Amino acid sequence: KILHNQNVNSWGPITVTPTTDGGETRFDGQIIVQMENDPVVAKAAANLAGKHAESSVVVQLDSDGNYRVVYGDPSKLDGKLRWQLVGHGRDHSETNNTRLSGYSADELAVKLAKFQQSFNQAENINNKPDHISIVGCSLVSDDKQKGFGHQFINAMDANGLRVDVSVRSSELAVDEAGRKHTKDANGDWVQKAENNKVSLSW
Ligand SMILES: *[C@@H](C(=O)N(CC(C)C)NC(=O)[C@H](CC(C)C)NC(=O)[C@H](CC(C)C)NC(=O)OCc1ccccc1)[C@H](O)C(=O)OCC
Ligand SMILES: O=P(O)(O)O[C@H]1[C@H](OP(=O)(O)O)[C@@H](OP(=O)(O)O)[C@H](OP(=O)(O)O)[C@@H](OP(=O)(O)O)[C@H]1OP(=O)(O)O
Ligand code: NA
Repeated sequence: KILHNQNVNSWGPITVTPTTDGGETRFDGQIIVQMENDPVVAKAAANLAGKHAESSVVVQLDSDGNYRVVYGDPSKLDGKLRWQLVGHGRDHSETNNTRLSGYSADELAVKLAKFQQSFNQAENINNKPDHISIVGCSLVSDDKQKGFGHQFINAMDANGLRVDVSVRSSELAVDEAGRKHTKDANGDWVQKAENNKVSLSW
């Protein structure tokens, strides 16, 4: 897995195939934030957007805090917003992975804050995300008590963004319908494994 998070102008574009089985979503709008230029991450970002295409915006964000919209209409973003951050979790520790798309929890927070400022300045949309869903492999401890997710929710706060964060402690996988799958003890992929996920709130 070659890490590529620099220069968003050089990233591959994406193609979304909307689905009909999407269903309801407690979010009026969402932004799928593609954190690295990796073929898998790109498709998972596209698939997630496809689950609620009409209200999903896909953005590509690099290490300079620069971005570009690669799908959807950011003018329509309004009401309760979600951000699904898509990338590879890497660098294992006693509290599981320590970096998403090559960024530590604190660095990710900074890029996201830089992003928020730019986005609001460009699209004139000062709506902060209501929830953040981290779509990368095991970025919180098994016990859900420590890890990347916990450093992140705190760094985000320190950076002007108070938000709830959902994160998984295990392996993660997005299917063609935009649905998440986690890996359990036996090593088989499953869905709705609540033991493999935690939701951090204020
Ligand atoms: C795991 C990681 O960070 N990560 C990124 C996702 C965006 C969450 N995982 C994947 O890359 C995963 C394979 C890894 C080896 C775990 N692949 C997918 O999620 C992939 C995305 C497609 C849209 C391209 N889907 C996939 O193969 O589907 C599996 C599936 C299909 C159908 C039903 C159920 C499951 C990180 O790299 C890590 O820590 O693991 C390395 C060993
Ligand atoms: O309505 P569902 O089919 O069960 O979809 C849910 C729902 O996502 P949608 O907004 O697309 O419905 C959850 O969103 P929340 O309202 O709970 O925030 C999401 O949880 P995250 O936001 O934490 O991702 C969860 O994903 P997960 O599998 O991680 O629980 C996902 O279920 P699917 O994975 O089946 O889409
Ligand atoms: Na739903």
